[PDB]
Amino acid sequence: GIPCGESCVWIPCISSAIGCSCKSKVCYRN
Repeated sequence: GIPCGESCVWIPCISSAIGCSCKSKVCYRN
């Protein structure tokens, strides 16, 4: 429920194993 820092407009933050969810083209966590 808190922004991670990077966006996922083009590249999703999945193949990085950061543990963030792509939402509103931006990565969020907890």
